[PDB]
Amino acid sequence: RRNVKYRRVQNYLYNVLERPRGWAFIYHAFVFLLVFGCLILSVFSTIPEHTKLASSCLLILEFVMIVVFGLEFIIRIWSAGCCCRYRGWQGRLRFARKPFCVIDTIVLIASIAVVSAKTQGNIFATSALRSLRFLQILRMVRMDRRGGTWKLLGSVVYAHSKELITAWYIGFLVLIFSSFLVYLVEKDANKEFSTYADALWWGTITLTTIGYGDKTPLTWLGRLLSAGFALLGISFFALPAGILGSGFALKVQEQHRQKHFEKRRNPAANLIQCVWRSYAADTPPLKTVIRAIRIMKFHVAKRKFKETLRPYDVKDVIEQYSAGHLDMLCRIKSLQTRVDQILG
Amino acid sequence: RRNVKYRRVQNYLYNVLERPRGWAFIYHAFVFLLVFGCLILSVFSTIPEHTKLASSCLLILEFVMIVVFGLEFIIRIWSAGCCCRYRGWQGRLRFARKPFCVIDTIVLIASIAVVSAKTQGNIFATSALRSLRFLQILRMVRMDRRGGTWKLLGSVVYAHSKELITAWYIGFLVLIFSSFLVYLVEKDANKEFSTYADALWWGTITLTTIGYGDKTPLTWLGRLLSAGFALLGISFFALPAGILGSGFALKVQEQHRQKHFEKRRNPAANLIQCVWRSYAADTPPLKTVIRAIRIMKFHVAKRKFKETLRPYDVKDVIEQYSAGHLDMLCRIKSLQTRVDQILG
Amino acid sequence: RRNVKYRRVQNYLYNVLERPRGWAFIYHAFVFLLVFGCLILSVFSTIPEHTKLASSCLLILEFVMIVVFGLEFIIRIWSAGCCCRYRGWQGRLRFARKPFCVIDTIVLIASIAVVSAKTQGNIFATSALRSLRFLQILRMVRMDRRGGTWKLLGSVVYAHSKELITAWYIGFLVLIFSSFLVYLVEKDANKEFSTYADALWWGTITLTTIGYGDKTPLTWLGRLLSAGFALLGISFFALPAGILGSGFALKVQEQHRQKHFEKRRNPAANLIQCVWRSYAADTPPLKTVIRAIRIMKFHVAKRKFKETLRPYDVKDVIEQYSAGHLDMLCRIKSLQTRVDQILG
Amino acid sequence: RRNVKYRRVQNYLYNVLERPRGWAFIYHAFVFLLVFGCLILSVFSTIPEHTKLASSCLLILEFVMIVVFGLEFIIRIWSAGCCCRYRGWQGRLRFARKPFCVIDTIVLIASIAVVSAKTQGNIFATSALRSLRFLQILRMVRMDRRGGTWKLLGSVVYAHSKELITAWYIGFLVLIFSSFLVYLVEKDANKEFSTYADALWWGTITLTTIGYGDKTPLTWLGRLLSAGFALLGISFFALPAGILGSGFALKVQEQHRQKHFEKRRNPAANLIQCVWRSYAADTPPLKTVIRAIRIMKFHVAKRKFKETLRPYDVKDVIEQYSAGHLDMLCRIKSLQTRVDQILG
Amino acid sequence: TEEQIAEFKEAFSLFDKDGDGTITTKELGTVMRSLGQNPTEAELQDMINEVDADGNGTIDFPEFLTMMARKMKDTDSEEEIREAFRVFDKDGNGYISAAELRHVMTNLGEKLTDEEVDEMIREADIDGDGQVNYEEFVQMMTAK
Amino acid sequence: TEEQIAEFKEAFSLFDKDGDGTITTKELGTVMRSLGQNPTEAELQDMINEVDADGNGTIDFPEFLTMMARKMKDTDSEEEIREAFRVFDKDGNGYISAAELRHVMTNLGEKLTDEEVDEMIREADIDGDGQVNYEEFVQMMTAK
Amino acid sequence: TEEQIAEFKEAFSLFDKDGDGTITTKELGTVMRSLGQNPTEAELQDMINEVDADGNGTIDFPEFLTMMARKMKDTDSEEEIREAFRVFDKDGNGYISAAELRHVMTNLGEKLTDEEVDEMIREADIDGDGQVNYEEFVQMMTAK
Amino acid sequence: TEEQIAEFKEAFSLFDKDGDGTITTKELGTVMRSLGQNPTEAELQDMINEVDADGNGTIDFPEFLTMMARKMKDTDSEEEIREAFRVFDKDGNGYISAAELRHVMTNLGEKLTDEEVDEMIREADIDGDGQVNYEEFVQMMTAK
Ligand SMILES: CCCCCCCC(=O)OC[C@H](COP(=O)(O)O[C@@H]1[C@H](O)[C@H](O)[C@@H](OP(=O)(O)O)[C@H](OP(=O)(O)O)[C@H]1O)OC(=O)CCCCCCC
Ligand SMILES: CCCCCCCC(=O)OC[C@H](COP(=O)(O)O[C@@H]1[C@H](O)[C@H](O)[C@@H](OP(=O)(O)O)[C@H](OP(=O)(O)O)[C@H]1O)OC(=O)CCCCCCC
Repeated sequence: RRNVKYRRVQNYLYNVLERPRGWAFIYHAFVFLLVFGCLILSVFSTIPEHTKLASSCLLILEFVMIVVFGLEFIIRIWSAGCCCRYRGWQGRLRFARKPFCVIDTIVLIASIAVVSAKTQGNIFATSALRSLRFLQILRMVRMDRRGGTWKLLGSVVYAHSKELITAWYIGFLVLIFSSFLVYLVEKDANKEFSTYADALWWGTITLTTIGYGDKTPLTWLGRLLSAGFALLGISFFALPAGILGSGFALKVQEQHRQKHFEKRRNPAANLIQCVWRSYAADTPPLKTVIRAIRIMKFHVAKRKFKETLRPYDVKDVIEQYSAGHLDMLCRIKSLQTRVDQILG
Repeated sequence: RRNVKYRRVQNYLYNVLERPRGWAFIYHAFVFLLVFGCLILSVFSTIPEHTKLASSCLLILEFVMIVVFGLEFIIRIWSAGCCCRYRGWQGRLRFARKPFCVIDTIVLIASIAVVSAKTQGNIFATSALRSLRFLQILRMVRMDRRGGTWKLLGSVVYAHSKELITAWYIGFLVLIFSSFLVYLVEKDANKEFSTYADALWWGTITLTTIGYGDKTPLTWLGRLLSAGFALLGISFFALPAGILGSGFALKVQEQHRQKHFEKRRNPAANLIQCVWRSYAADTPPLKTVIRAIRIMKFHVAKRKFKETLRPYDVKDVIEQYSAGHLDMLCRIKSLQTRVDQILG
Repeated sequence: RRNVKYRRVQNYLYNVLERPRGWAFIYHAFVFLLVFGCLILSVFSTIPEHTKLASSCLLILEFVMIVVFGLEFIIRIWSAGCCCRYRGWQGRLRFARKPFCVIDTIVLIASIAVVSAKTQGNIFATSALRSLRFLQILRMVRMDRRGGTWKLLGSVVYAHSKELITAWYIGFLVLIFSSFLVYLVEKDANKEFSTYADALWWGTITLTTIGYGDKTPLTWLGRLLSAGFALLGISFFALPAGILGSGFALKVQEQHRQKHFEKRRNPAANLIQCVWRSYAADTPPLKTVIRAIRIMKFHVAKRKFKETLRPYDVKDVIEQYSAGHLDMLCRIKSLQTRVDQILG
Repeated sequence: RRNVKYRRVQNYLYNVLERPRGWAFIYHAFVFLLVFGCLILSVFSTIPEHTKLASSCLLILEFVMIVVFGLEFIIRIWSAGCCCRYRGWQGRLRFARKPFCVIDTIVLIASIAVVSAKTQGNIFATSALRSLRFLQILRMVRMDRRGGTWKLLGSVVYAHSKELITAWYIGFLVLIFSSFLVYLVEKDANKEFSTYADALWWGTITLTTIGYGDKTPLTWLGRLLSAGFALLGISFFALPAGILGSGFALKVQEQHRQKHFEKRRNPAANLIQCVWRSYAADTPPLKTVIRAIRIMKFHVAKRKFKETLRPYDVKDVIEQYSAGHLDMLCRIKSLQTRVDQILG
Repeated sequence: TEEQIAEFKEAFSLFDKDGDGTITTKELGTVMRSLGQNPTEAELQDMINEVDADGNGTIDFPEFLTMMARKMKDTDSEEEIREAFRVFDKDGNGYISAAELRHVMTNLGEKLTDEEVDEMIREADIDGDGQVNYEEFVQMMTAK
Repeated sequence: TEEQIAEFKEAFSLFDKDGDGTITTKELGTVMRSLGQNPTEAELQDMINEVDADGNGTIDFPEFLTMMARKMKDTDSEEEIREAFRVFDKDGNGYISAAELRHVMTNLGEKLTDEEVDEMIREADIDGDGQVNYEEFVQMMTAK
Repeated sequence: TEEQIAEFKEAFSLFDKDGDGTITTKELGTVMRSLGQNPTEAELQDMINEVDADGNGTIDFPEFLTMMARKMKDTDSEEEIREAFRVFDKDGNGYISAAELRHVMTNLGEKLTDEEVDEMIREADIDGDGQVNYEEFVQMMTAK
Repeated sequence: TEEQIAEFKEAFSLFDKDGDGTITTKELGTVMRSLGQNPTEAELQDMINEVDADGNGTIDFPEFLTMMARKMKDTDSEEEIREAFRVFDKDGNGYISAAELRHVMTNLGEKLTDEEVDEMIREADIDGDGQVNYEEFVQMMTAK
């Protein structure tokens, strides 16, 4: 009872920490905000006109950081042990074996080292201090499970590889050609367009629409060519962003549609029921063979539980109603045969 | 008759004011244009080279503003009372209880205060005058019912949260990394890249494609790294806009499709007809129980009127024709059984 | 025969001129290129360092322009008269009644006037000459039939009005708020941010990503606020372009799908066949009433030819197979009834 | 056996070279990286402050380039001869007849010429050397088979031609109008807006969002007009990129859907089986006519193998189930007729 | 409310026909079919679910009494009725034509008998250029 | 127009077969089926709606007279016919081949009898490398 | 394991009913139908494929012995069971209500007999405000 | 080619069975059904269209002679065969397994008799770790 609730809440802590959902996301948003504030203060520490106050406030914020992350670290260890897979010393050690748990461990000891060096003032530590500060991004890095973001990006980039390559190829050709032409037109009148490398820098800055203004064509012919090629190249340089964004949005729409068409509920219940059957399994030989058949049912329902995980297709219902067609054919055949039997 | 038309037009005024549609939108476009003109003149009042004429014309425009909004305010109160829910003094008070009605009230009295202070010239009022001018945006703020716009934005942001976070994470990593590298390359040759915070400012300005030009890499290696990372980062910074725009467009397409598939007409008519039945309701006990059953029908048709509000799904017709399949199965079964009866 | 071919080619000329398709588009691309070259030379005439050669070449190009457009004008009149609706003097006059024909007429006489004034050198004409040059864009303006482009744009803008307004509202709020905050932070340290109007100019230039660089925040707090609000505002300012582009692309996809689902072929053939029936129409009273019925068939098939113009819907096939369901129901009912008759 | 493996590996080399897939793409990514490095070093050779080291390293990199491309060239010839179509001297000559093979040949001999001229130092060669360096892009140019990228781009541009033209027309009108208005407002106060051509340059730079800053409006009215027209024009200039990106993404989605609906497997197997039948073909006259009929089956299955290449359509299944309807109609008709026969 | 509860109990005993004290789908279906309705089993399930509040699936006497206690004329009911009328509105001007309403009541949803439809059309003022307000209708039929 | 109105009245009396003075779907269907047509009820509804202009659903004598008064040859009718011909055009050159037109008239839409099709093909000039203008057709069949 | 292999061989001989030494779809279907199951041919194919590892399509005695050798209680099996339970979880708190589980077992998937369902519900602690942990269930039914 | 044209004429007379000199869908269908094929009317239409080059819809003797004159072994035919084999290729290495090819020929498309399939499998070298090149197959079956 008491211990029961003890482990129940321990499990809830595990959920909020290692299984973000709902307000646990609010909790992790808060810790991300703290990490981001630490990073901003670390950056401001670079400025000499603010280095004194930046570092002064950064010392206290780093103290708060170490306290909160140590508390989260120990609570995470305990709650993870809750799950009966990381229970006990051996299970806690296994949880620590996680790459992100060890990463948290190292960043935490590093942070303590930062604080101690600050207290001391060691020049060697002082020099290392900024690199140590950089480690805090590791918190956000950890917040991404199994590199989800990365994978997602890669997926889309691979899905649209042909068109991304098309955009890159055409844009690169436009960049090279326009840069060369503007170089030729302005190699003499304009000093900033002295070397073709400078023209390439101008072309890259222009076509991306950054337009610093450090190099700008002056001769009217140069400005005309720059205008035309700038139109073409800005379009082609903006392409990849547009292609990737449209890919992301269409992917979301597909995910939504698949979610709506999710029919896995009933086969998943079949999997659960056959699991219960296999449990009930565990005439001696008849019982043993019945257990074997129940295990086979368990595996079959798992396969069904997996083929449901495969999203929906219209081709599926095309085959479904196609089965309807064969059905009606056979049906009418039988009907006519038996009615002929009647006539006889 | 006369009073009948009186309330009829009063209701039309309510429609044009609190229920924009068609030309009422033209009417509200006009008032928005007046608010925007007042805001532009208020801004121009800031410029000292034009402050005299700006304020001179702004006095008359503010006078016109107070007149027109007072007229709209009183007409709105009256027309709202038209609706039989805000009728009478109590109903007018209830309408004033609306948050936007009280907001209109306060902005209106504030505007009068602006005009009176202008007439007077109180220094304390004068200082407050600009803050008072700011309030006119409250008209546009009110024009958004229940924060519709906000909600819509939020919805899309929540729908694409995973990919927005992906874009933000990758772009932030690119920003940090590229800024650090350009800082390292140009920490000495370029003075504007003196402190890493300056490099971060340059990176933010570059990757967003703002490209002020205040800080630009000079060393050739710095320019090469800047070019490459600028390509990557401009793509990733442009992503969120593209993702949100594609989300908005796909949402519109979905809304359009759902509108076309709207089958709620017949169930809504069923709801109306059962409402009329329940009305007709209002053997004593038999009549009372018939009234009870008619109320049950009313609620059932309301539920049907709601489940129609749920848009269309292909899964729906999949189940529909699936019902067709079971139907045909049973049909053929019965047929064959009775034909066998014949044969017998 | 000879006259037959004469009118046949005259009709082909009409097709290439007033009915662009295939290579007629190549023809009109050429004339657009000539108009664009004339416009570019007219612009270069503005530059004083090139005014002499610009105007020298522009005189000959304008001569060629008048010649080619006069030839196209007369050929267009003749070919239009070909169509048997603009045949004869009255029909040519009717074709001239077209707004674009009269526009071509006026621009052509204006061009002659330009050439004559150039020859003369009248100061009053000279001053008017540039305005006269501007008229050549009227050719492109005419190339758009019934303002197609405009309408299309409007359509999309109306389709996505809610989300465009959302983007505009949020972006305007971000612009105002960020501009005010940066003004407050930099009202003193930075002179270019002296008046709030200057801050608004900076905000507009920043959030659009134009980033001229004329005004840039200097104070570090100003740069931090500028960075954050710039991220948000660049996203929201880029939204409308993304929304409109996605709307255009989705509209194209819808048009393509509708084109594929075009079932109007057979009903259009029905319309043609009933038209031929009505022709064959034209027992006296029996023949007259048969003619009446054939006219009714003609109108009915026209309505069918129109309801086919309505694109395809999945709801349509939903009702179609739904009719299949009622069919099967009735079928099985009849079957069972007659088999029961057999059993009897 | 030994020769068998010899040709087997020779074929694998052909696959990795002329048929990139999987890691062959990794191989070609490497060679593209080498080409790109050569191009970057060639560009850096332009800079005089780095010309010495740039050219020094570029000599060795060009040596490596010639070695690797000669090896790839000969291996490609041999592996292509593997395919039994380019086998033997005649087949190797035919493979060399390929436009890209001859292009590789010429670029390779050109590269040798570059190296020899470098060794010599001929002024005439030296002057030609940079143009010779440019040829290396021909490798990437070759990497595109049958101009795939180009075609793809063209396809989308043709698919969205109407809307691209709409965006271009509206944006051009906005550019001209806004440039003229800003010219009028700032023709006197601002010297950079002296000639309308300068205003056009400013408008092009602004609306594309390049925003160099070389020309910026100063007068407040000029800045107001610039702001408004800049909003409109930046949207319309960003349109084409958005339209093309959305077109690319929707095209990918269509390709994916068509791939999923690919039913060509069974008809392709039918084509293979009838090909085997025609093989088995090759009563004398009966055997000859059977061979004729088998060839007819081969052609029919090829047509079926082609009509499967036509992607899927919902209209297809609409007709499919429509056939289901006629089927059920006929079925029930027959049933009722024969049951009536029973009743009789 | 002794007369009211007595009437409610009389009705509940008429429907129950036994001492069970609860209403099942089958018994309710049979009673309603005694008048010649012929509803569906899903109709019975939905109707009984609309009444029950405990989830057991049977309408006990207290549940029927609670259902019949609440008055039909309610603010939420009035709003639902008004929006339902607005669904088939033209321009949202509060007025509907007699002909279109006749067509809607004769085709859409529960097709009513022409006698009742004519009675309701003649109940209110159908004059006025063929346009009749439905706000007045809403007021009258919610009067209980 | 006394002869014309007399003929129209004779036709209307032939169709009506009674003193009602209006045409219903059932009566029109029976009369047209007397010639062996066998149309659909929806066909009757659409045909009668095409004639009526008051919405009552029956063709009175004035409506039939008004329908038959307007001449078939009309500018809008001519434009509709021309665009319908253009629907099945190749390159929009105003000319169509005899074979494709034969196939269209034999398969698409109302399948006509081969006798009529051959009569119409031979009516106009079918020579000229197998291509015949349809503008000439349009002119002839709109002549009334 | 002599007793275990003897029992496995006894079961395999019961199923085979002949000296073939392999299990075919038809024979397995007949044996299982002898108990009144009436499965499908696709069911037989899937069941036999689940057992076979050589692709021949028949379960030989070694394949059956290997299949029955592995213990049901396995870590991967436990994870699959836990995630299957989580599929129908509310908030993912590890607890499920008795009523919803009853409904799921009575409607979704293989509809079990009420006797077995009541037995399993009473097997564990069903008290606690109507919420029962399924982790405890998972522990008990994986104990073999 | 007198013997070849004589054989072609003998075959054409066998198929025609009359002096018409052309092949219709019905006659071809009856002749092919005499061997027990039972094809479809659409099959007849497609088969005859594959032969005819004039569009009349009947195979005259010259058309059959032209069709049978061209040799089966052609470069375009070889390319089509090679790509068809590649359709069911793994990694595009030019080699296919015996088992997957057996399955494809037994299920996909025209299901052939096992005797013929075994004959063709044994015709070529099926050894080599279960992988057989299909380029060698392509060479042999295109030899005429
Ligand atoms: C960016 C700044 C912070 C953003 C935070 C703001 C973002 C935010 O907090 O979202 C909350 C809420 C999300 O719930 P929301 O109702 O929108 O989502 C519905 C719900 O998710 C269903 O589950 C979906 O069906 P499904 O089961 O999946 O299939 C259904 O999609 P569909 O089937 O109908 O198509 C969705 O409609 O949406 C808002 O109201 C935005 C208010 C914005 C107010 C605050 C705006 C800031
Ligand atoms: C931005 C500047 C101001 C913009 C104002 C311009 C915007 C503006 O005023 O739109 C007017 C009009 C809107 O009516 P529009 O015909 O386009 O819309 C149709 C109509 O809305 C139907 O109701 C829709 O079916 P549904 O029932 O919903 O299902 C149908 O969609 P779909 O089913 O077929 O797919 C729509 O086609 O469209 C224009 O002509 C643009 C002319 C532009 C001329 C003025 C251009 C400025």
